[PDB]
Amino acid sequence: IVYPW
Amino acid sequence: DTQYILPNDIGVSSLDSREAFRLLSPTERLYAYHLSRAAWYGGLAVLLQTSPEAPYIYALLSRLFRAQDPDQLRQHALAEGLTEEEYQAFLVYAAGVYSNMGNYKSFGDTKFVPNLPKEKLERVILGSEAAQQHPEEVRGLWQTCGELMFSLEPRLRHLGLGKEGITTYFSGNCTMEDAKLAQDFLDSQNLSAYNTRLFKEVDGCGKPYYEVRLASVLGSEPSLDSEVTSKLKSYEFRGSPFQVTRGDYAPILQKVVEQLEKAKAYAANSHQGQMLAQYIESFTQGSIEAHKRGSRFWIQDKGPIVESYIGFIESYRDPFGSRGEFEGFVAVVNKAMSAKFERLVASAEQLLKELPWPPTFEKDKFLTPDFTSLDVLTFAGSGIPAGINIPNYDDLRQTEGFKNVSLGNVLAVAYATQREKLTFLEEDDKDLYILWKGPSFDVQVGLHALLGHGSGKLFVQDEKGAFNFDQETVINPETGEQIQSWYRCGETWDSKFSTIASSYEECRAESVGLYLSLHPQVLEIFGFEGADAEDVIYVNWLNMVRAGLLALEFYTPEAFNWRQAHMQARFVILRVLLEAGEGLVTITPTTGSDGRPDARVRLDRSKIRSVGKPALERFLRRLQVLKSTGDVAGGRALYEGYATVTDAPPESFLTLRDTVLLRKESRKLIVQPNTRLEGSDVQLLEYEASAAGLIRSFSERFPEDGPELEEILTQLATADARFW
Ligand SMILES: [K+]
Ligand SMILES: [Mg+2]
Ligand SMILES: [Mg+2]
Ligand SMILES: [Zn+2]
Repeated sequence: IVYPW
Repeated sequence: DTQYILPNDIGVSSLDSREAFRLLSPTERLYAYHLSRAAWYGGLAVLLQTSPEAPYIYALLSRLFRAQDPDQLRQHALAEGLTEEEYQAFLVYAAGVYSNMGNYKSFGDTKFVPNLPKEKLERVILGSEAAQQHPEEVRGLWQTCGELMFSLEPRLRHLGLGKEGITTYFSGNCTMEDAKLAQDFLDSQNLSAYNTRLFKEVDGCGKPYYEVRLASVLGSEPSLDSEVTSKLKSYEFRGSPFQVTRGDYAPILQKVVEQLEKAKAYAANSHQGQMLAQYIESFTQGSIEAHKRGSRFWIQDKGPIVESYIGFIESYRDPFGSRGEFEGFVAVVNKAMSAKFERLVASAEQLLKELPWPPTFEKDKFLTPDFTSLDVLTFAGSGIPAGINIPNYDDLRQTEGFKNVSLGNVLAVAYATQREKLTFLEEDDKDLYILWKGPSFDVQVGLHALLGHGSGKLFVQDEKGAFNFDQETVINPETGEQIQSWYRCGETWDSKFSTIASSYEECRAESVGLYLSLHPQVLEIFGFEGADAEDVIYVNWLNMVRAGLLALEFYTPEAFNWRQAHMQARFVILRVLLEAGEGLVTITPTTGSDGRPDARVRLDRSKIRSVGKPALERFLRRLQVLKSTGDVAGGRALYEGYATVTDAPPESFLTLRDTVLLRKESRKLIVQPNTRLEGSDVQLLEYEASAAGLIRSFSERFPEDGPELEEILTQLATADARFW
């Protein structure tokens, strides 16, 4: 999936 | 400062890719070249997945910046009666549309408009060089997208279903009820929704007609494939008429497969060749299964030098939460920064036992995952994440494996902040934040992907009465009973939980990150020992608690809706820690030095292990239990309980929200380089870290078929214009 900054 | 607009002084940072590209061999560079072109081509489709006027806006800006560069256009705009401040407001808007692939923020789902008078922008565009060369096409575009470019009507401000917001995944008249009905039709016919859009039309009688359109190059004409062509017919589901068609984004995806076939020649091995072969079949026919077979080969290609992935992957911007947005990236492996993540993989199996749930709720086999740190050369789409856990296919993660990726040169961009804008923190905690926010972020990323998204067992019943677990011996740790709920055939994670599926999982992953950041063995992997090992813990928790308060920016009280999955996930964790109480975390509204309403965040360092750890231990267990059994009714009851935003004492979050918005800072824009082909050698083109720099990177992005890509976007938008 995704992990943002 | 103001909502729905982008600040002139907004931060812009260029992506650093010079050194990574320099390590590539001539063959690998040609491989990365065509893959980049394929990605940038497919990234244009995000415009069609954003808003009705988004393709027109891109087309107008593209033509405009082709005839006159930002410096040439400045001389024109200022001679037309625009101030330097107003012209910069247009450059920032143009750079925003480019960076988001649409006039809606990828991180917030909010519309942004140009911060200048519409009457002044009209005199510039109609008097531009592009207007003197092609008058009919420029005046046509401005007539169509001019009104919607500035319109901040209440129904146009946010992305969503119904008359509340705007979405192009569905037609204008679609509601949440239509989206759920469609999902049942897709589950029944065993067809994925990642590359599909739903359209609802009515006849003279009034009966709604549902059309599920697959994304593919080929259209209604017969093809060699029998997989998807067997589905290209009319249906009748629960009385409602259903038509399954394809050919969505056909001319654009056509550009993509052309670059994928060229990239096949420079494939490092047979795995990459078969991988690209299935992606081509997936984008031409409209088969997700083909894309799954390609993704299967992609996982088998372990430790490449040029890592890449493409297609309709993530499902965040879909208001229902099952439809995927097109993205694609090309990156170079970084052996130095990848060293630390490989050690975590070595002891990953060991750390899984530390998780607060029985081994009956964990995967049967531990498949050795690949965790690498990459330097991004290209990342098309709405935005750039910091880390990814791909593929998203639940079946592949339980029998084949998955890949964890940490975008290295993107983290360096984030690691930049002055202590002036570090809001909602005491000056004592400000220093501790800056010194450790960097290093502690690497820890959180690793656990979020490897031990967060990587953990979890989904209970599935076969077509026959056969489970993938032992019903006779598996006991629910919360109720004490045996399992009475599970996943069926066709039902996926996004299928049942839908609107909360994304945020629910990110929260379950973020919690694992906080829970396992206490473990000294994990801190040693990143080289953190003693007092420093305790400091990275406090900050990792301090940043989380602060982020929970800052998350109120991404919540809309009038609709009672969260617009960002990760931010909602961090507000929930904050609420869990508040639920424990005992002075662990407090949010006190104060007064800023500027004489404006402000708040402060206190986190007791000592009560983290004695109060916080047991709190997450209960919460993580309740999350995993309701997830593994597919207990959606219980899952929503739990999650939407902590996600409830109210003005209840002593926190008063609704009042705090106006403080968060008053002191908010806009997200940075990121400029990506371009790869150029010089017949023999591949060169790297870099750009200025500014609004004008970002515009130039897109003006040189499509040298060959620039004006052609504009006409395609105009065509596809005009065809579906009746839907909105
Ligand atoms: K989702
Ligand atoms: Mg709508
Ligand atoms: Mg963006
Ligand atoms: Zn994530």
